[PDB]
Amino acid sequence: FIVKATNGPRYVVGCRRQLDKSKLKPGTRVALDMTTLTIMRYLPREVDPLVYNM
Amino acid sequence: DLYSRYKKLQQELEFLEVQEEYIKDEQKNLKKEFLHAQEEVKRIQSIPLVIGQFL
Repeated sequence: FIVKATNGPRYVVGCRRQLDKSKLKPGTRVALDMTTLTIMRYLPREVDPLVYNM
Repeated sequence: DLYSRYKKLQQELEFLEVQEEYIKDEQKNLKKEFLHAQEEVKRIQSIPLVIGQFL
């Protein structure tokens, strides 16, 4: 999975075990491993604070 | 000397053939080592592949 840190450089790593690559495609928000940067958990996208304000 | 020179022709061909043999088992050994190398070529790597760019 060719990635870039949302606030850093770019890398290519894999998922943990069962993050369900089925729905996981370029664009969805994921988490990364502390050690190997590997994907540990994907999660829903942001909510952009101002939306909660409205 | 037919009972010396001719006979002396084997005084070294034995070690000759022994080393000609050993070259085969050492082909085997070096093949083992080359397979080890090819193994170690790409086993730690390609998992945390960071991305830059050629310049």
